[PDB]
Amino acid sequence: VSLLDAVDRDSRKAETSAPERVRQISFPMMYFKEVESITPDEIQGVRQPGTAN
Amino acid sequence: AYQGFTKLGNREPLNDIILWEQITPTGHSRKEYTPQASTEYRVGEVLKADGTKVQAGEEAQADSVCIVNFYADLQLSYHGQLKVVGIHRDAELKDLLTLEASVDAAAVKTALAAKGIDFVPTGL
Repeated sequence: VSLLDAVDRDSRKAETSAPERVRQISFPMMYFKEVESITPDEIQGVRQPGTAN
Repeated sequence: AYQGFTKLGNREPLNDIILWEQITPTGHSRKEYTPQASTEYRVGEVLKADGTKVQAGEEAQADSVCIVNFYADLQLSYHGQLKVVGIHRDAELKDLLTLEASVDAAAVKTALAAKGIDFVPTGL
């Protein structure tokens, strides 16, 4: 919006405001994945670090 | 009085010569001129493109008819406006033109007619 400007009363002139604006946008997304597995080879004959037997 | 009589002057002409006009949100037939210094303006006078009154020998340069009373000393029009206003195209007006000395009315009327301005005969 702007400021009006004075006009002569007998001239009957006038001013007008401009229209508005509209637009659109879009977004992608991020994907994450993780993988793990357990095997018996990690259990057999493995001493617990905090103990002796 | 000293001479036996005293006169306080007549009333200035009122703006009533307009009979038809292109009524528009923005003034379609009305233009505004910057007043000339020390120049008195009265309804019915003919103005050139620069606001100076038409004089003999250049009736072909008539541009518009003044419809505002302007006072030079106040530098202000009646109703207190800062500019002069005149009809410059596409209107019908009463035949009450005010012309300077030796100005040919027919030439002025023909020149204005080219702009779509018509004058209605006025009775006594």
